[PDB]
Amino acid sequence: VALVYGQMNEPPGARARVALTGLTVAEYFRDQEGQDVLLFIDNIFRFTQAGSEVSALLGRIPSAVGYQPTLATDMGTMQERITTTKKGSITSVQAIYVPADDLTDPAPATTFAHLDATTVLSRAIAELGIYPAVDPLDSTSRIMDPNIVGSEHYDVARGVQKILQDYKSLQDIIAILGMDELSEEDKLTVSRARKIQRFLSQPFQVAEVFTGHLGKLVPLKETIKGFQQILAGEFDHLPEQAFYMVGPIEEAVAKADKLAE
Amino acid sequence: ATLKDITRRLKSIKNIQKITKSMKMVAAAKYARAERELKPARVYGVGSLALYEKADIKTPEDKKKHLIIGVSSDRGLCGAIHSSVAKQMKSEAANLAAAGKEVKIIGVGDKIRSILHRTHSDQFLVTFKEVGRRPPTFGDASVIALELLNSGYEFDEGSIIFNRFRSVISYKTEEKPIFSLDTISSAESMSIYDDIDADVLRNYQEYSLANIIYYSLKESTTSEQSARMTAMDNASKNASEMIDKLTLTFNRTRQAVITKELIEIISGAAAL
Amino acid sequence: QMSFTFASPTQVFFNGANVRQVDVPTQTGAFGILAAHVPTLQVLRPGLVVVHAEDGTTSKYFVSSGSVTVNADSSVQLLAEEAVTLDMLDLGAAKANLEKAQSELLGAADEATRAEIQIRIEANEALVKALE
Repeated sequence: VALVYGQMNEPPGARARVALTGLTVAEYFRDQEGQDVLLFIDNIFRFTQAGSEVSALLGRIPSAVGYQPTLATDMGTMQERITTTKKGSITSVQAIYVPADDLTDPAPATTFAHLDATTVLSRAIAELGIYPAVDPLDSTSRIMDPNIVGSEHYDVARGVQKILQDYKSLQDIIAILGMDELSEEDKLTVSRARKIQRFLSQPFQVAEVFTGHLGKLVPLKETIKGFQQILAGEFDHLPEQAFYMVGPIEEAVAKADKLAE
Repeated sequence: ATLKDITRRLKSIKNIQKITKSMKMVAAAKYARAERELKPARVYGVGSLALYEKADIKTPEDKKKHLIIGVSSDRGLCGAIHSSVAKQMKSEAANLAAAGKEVKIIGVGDKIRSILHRTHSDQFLVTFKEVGRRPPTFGDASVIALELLNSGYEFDEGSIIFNRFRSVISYKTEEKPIFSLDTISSAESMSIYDDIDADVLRNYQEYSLANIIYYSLKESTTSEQSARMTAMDNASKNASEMIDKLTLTFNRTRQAVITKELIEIISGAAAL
Repeated sequence: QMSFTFASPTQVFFNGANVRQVDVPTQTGAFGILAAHVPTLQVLRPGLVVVHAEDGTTSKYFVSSGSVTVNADSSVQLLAEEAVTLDMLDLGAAKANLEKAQSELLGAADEATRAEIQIRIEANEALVKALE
């Protein structure tokens, strides 16, 4: 990684250029190696705020809710330099701050006009033990479409998201205890989706240096095969603990074998 | 609207939503208690109804003294329970208006007399209070039987309109025949049976009153807690939806206030 | 044959079960019952249910009040009021209570009051006769 730190103690002229500087380094990687590059911008709201304060200092009449007139244009320049080309594939992952927990604010309005995935991180499923709690039910990716990623991938993804939504509803009902285990289908989908929520964890290689849980890379085909074989009822006879912090599905089989002692 | 108005409104409905979830969980706990209490009292009552079904004595006609026993809740906030009970009660009252005369009635709870201050405000004879706070027992049903019998009144026919429990979502409002005087009993089927002397059978009849009133009270309290849990679930959902709508209009009002104040300051500094 | 559905506002016993002999232990006079029996409707006493379910079981326990009803097809509804077991009772409370009932019966003046203290003392004395 190459780091470009534009600190807060700098004026906003020197903070509305940090995205431009890191994007220029990544555009070197795109246009002279033809590489698969990642621009990680830790904050799009501070970029918009820095551009707002530049256009406030330059005497321009400000826009709506407090921002600059040039908001969509500046986000257009940067967020359209980070697009793919014929040679390389720069890709931004960007940490985004919404003000007042509002979505209709103009900085998230332009940001979500350029966004594609919006993966949620949270503490609820982290206090469920899964690290880190990337919420999928609140993460609406645009590429999730069987015309783009394939019919098997989209079928598995719809099955997983539907079975966790149904688990959230039946978790509410089993928490209030109305039918107490509502049916065999209720207990079946609770067992399946509890296994899936334990399986969404993955041991990370950056956490290998202080935790002995070795970090695995899991390719796309193995994720498809694993969630397809879990949703198909093939591994119903395994405990739910055999999926927590395991990389592929066959190592979850071996973990179920090594737990049976 | 203004900004402080929508802030007040959102505070009010967030509190109503939290309190309605609290009522939902209280109704769920009392529902679980009433459901686990419902198992012995169901068999007791269906045994009494089974002995009155095998001894299927009919009702003698062309007499007066009828009795409707309204058994429901005292404290509402539980859906369309008391509406259905009052509907069935006044339908039986209009059916017992023709060819019956003494439709003097008894009822429990504040809500039954509160839904009967207008149409039959003369005919309600006794009313009860503090039902549905504690779970219903047998000694309070004994108090109902003593206030029906020792407070002297004689009746030959009528109905005990009880809230019938069926499921977590549904319920039922329907009657049971209350066979009342010994002559209704000792007509033919007791002459087939044995040891049917007047005192034994009338003490049996008073105990049958206490029996069906116990069954009615526990059935009505279980239906009360089920429908109250359903009503507070739906009210929490409607309050959460209106919190979402009012938060959206609060945010757009906030942005309009910021843009208005900004345009005033910029217009001042430009016209300077 | 007979279905001895015993119940009480606390719990239910044998509801829908083939029982061979029930000593139905009442106010008019404690009498047994078997499968084929005349149909009857009687109230109860502070008295003593002895159930025998097909195998020589002798399970006796105590009943405050209630009602027995049998039909032609023998469906024995014994709907008691407070049905306690011999694993549930004590002795000295009943002894002191019958002494209190004796004293209050020597102090009673009204007919309803004397009737209440007589049913109290006869519940206590049939209770202690069940106890010992």
